[PDB]
Amino acid sequence: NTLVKQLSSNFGAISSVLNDILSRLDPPEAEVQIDRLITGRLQSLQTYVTQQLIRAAEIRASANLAATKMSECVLGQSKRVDFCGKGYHLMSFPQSAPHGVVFLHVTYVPAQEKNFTTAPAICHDGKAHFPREGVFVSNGTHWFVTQRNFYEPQIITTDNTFVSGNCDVVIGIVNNTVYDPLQPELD
Amino acid sequence: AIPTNFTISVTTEILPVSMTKTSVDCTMYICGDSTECSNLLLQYGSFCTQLNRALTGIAVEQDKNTQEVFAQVKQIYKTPPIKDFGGFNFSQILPDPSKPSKRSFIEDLLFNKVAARDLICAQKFNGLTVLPPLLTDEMIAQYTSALLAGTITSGWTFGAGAALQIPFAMQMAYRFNGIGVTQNVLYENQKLIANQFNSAIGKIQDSLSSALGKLQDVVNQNAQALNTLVKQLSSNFGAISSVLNDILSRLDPPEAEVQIDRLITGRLQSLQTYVTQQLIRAAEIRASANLAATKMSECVLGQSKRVDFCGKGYHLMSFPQSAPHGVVFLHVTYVPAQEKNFTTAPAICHDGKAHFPREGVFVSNGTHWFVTQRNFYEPQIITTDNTFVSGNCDVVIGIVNNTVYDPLQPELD
Amino acid sequence: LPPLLTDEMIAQYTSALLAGTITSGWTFGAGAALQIPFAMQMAYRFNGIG
Amino acid sequence: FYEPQIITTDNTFVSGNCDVVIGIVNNTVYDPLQPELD
Amino acid sequence: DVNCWRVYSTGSNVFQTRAGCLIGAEHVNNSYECDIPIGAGICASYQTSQSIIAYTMSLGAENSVAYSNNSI
Repeated sequence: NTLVKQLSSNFGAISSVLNDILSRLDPPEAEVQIDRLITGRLQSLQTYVTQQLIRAAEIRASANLAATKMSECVLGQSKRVDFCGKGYHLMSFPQSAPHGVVFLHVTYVPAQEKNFTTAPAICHDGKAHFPREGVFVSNGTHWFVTQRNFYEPQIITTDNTFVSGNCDVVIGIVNNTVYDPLQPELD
Repeated sequence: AIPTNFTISVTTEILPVSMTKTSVDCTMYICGDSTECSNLLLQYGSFCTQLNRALTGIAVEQDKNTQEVFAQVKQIYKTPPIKDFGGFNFSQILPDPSKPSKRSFIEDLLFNKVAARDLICAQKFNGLTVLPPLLTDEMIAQYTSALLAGTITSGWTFGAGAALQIPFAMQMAYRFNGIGVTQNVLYENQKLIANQFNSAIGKIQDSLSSALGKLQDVVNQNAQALNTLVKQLSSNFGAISSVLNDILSRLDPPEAEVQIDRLITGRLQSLQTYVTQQLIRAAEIRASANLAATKMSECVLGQSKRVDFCGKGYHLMSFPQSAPHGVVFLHVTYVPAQEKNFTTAPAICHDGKAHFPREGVFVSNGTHWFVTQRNFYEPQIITTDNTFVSGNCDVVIGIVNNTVYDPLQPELD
Repeated sequence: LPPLLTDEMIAQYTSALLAGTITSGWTFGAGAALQIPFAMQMAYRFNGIG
Repeated sequence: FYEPQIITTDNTFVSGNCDVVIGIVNNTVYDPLQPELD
Repeated sequence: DVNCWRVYSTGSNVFQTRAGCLIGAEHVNNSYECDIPIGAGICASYQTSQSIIAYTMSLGAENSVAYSNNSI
């Protein structure tokens, strides 16, 4: 619409159409108005080309972002936080769109949660028992071991914890017995 | 070469976010208080309309980038009354009660480090106005304080799904396990790590108290552009004088029309060049803001495994700081210090069968053979619970004969 | 205008980077340089992809 | 990778029974802890 | 550029803030979401007949988060 309306501006002349000026005056006297209109149209075309180049750069940036999202969310499981949706990314489904693309990122998000009494370490019979990869919880009296994602109460055994010194080098530690299922297996 | 000592070093990262918003009026800059000039410029109203549209687009893009960089969370968190953290210091990343805003000491230091004869009064006579930003410094400080509280309370769960509280020791052990460091090393050297972090914070504060070029280059460019726009009003562009009243007083309009048109064309060309430069600067600022938002979503929110992205070293956590027309990050980079040279072996041959480790490594200092890791020095007893048998001994190029102790041997007897 | 860097300096930098990668693996790019054989770093890189 | 190995108790872990799991098959486990106790 | 002069009419409901002198909007003590920005953290909307009212935008649910040193 701007390019169409640019043909209606006089640009400091008597009119905007070259045929309207050539039909009333001679070329030797209308060449100045013709050159003025040519310069105005050239400036308008240069501005339009600059705007189109800016829009094309923005479109290229958006396309690069979409390609990165496709190579991260769709093709494979991305490990970057806050990228493939809101939550832990699992998978995606690319859909077609006119001059675009629509993705369906699967985002796992924890809903309900409860507070439990944790402990940095557990003292057995004088040795510090550190967990392998989980964490310790307490429902009110007993102590159990679980993971860092779901609430799965498990018995604190010797297979899920490892010794690493004594109980006199650890600051935050509490006393708790270990079931140790390896003892009845040897009997 | 297995590292033995480590030094907690904290680095800084300066990245621009947004700039200022300048509005230039077409009539007030090309003409002003003239009738013939305005009547001749009314024919070029499309160019002025396009320039105003581009200026408004840049102004709204600046606010959009500022909102995307700063306004990232939804729950505004405050500092907890309990100061139990394990000996750490947080007096340099907490809002001081002596200031009306929510900026800390480092934030305040970073903020302080950044007619006719008057500049603003002379620029206001040509239509050059400075629009006030949407997000002021108070909202930026509040967002920074909320992000700091979230990072020191929940660590990284508040940035993804629900917010779950976690002590500082637990999240520190989690971050140490994320890179490959055991929890016993942190539990046995917690005071040393806290002292190293405090020393690094003090060194960063002393270095900042002594430049901010990334936050000053944009201001210098804007000042240079304003000075150029002011000086361009003195050019006649092929005329006898820059004042239209000086030409309209001695010559008739039929003779001064060409001079007025030449002046209008020159002013329009200057305005177009300035608008193109401002658009390029706005695109650069948008790219920088996108990079800063990506860095904030990666390093600050969650752990990042990318190298040379959140400082020099193993990225642990990060603490964002407020800054005018920018943002400053405080990435935690675990870097090893001393090391030790030992004789390593990729395989150990026991009784005709190989023993490969799951993630460990067999080392020896010239006497006994122990097992450890490639991150920290932790010699352990080579047992069958950490190694697995996969083949024979006459299939490995670099194998050695060494006995393997079995912890289940005395229990079975 | 002549550039600040030449092709010889670029080649030297690439050779130094290749030497560091084949010697220290990847520890020199994120901290201190640690000696490690090629087989050890190859096994460590293979262990991360199953 | 394709690495043939005998399914033993030290490589897997028990989690519930067979009725709570939909997809499951009937197959015996070697369990090397029993012959070592003899 | 008017500190409430250089106005067209007296109007009604004069509010002087860092954005300037707004005439035609009564300030309220409430706070809603940002709709039409004005300047220096000012957002106005056309809500309650319907009239123009000026207010300060909110950053969301501002509350103190609980911290536990021995629980998870």
